[PDB]
Amino acid sequence: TPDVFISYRRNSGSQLASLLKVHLQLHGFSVFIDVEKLEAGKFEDKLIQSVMGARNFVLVLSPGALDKCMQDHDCKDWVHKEIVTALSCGKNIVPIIDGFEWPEPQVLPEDMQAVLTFNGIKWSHEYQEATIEKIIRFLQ
Ligand SMILES: Nc1ncnc2c1ncn2[C@@H]1O[C@H](COP(=O)(O)OP(=O)(O)OC[C@H]2O[C@@H]([n+]3ccc4cc[nH]c(=O)c4c3)[C@H](O)[C@@H]2O)[C@@H](O)[C@H]1O
Repeated sequence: TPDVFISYRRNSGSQLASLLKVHLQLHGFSVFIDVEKLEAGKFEDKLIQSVMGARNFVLVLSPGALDKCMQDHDCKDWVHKEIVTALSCGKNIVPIIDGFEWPEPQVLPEDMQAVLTFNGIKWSHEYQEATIEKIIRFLQ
């Protein structure tokens, strides 16, 4: 099963999420990203199970990436669902910051405010190899 689950917004973080996947695979990690490894069935259950299976949870924080989580108290938003699963399961969460502004915790549903307390990594377009090496140091 995968070592790393990559959670991202399709409309803003797709390219970086894919780039992270390639690099982490090149360094010997098994990576889950939906477009490569989610297969048939009811996707809600399968995605949650895939988060539970991976030791590491890499969260691509592109600009505005938590906006649709705001006021999503029924937890229908998919990035919200994935984050809550990673937090609940005690995963090694590794936020990747690419143009993201840290929100105040109180604008987020209580079940995911803790994601802001994890040490994040800034994506550097000018120093990508060094960014990748730091991500690998954060992985368990
Ligand atoms: N029956 C359907 N079969 C196929 N596609 C469908 C279906 N119904 C809607 N869609 C279209 O699937 C796209 C994404 O949906 P969306 O809600 O926009 O996604 P987010 O970018 O908010 O959040 C992305 C993060 O959540 C996970 N994710 C979220 C949702 C899905 C749904 C299906 N399969 C996935 O693989 C998947 C992955 C992923 O692991 C990321 O980390 C849009 O084109 C939807 O029309």
